[PDB]
Amino acid sequence: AMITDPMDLLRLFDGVQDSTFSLGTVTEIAQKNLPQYNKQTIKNTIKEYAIRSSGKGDLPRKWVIKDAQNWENLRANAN
Repeated sequence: AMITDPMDLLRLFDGVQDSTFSLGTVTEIAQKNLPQYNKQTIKNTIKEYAIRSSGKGDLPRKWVIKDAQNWENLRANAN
């Protein structure tokens, strides 16, 4: 079960991208902006579309939305 509404995904991506936090924390922050969804749905959605860079730098360890093409498509529809 995942977030499915484009506008909601756009809100999720914006707060996930470049975040330096744990999954539990990024999830809880997101649930405040998206109060209708449960944590497991938000986690599922983050683990589907995002990835946590290991730095390995020196590093900030951060969240990246993987498919920049997709993010672009559904950023186009809303506008």
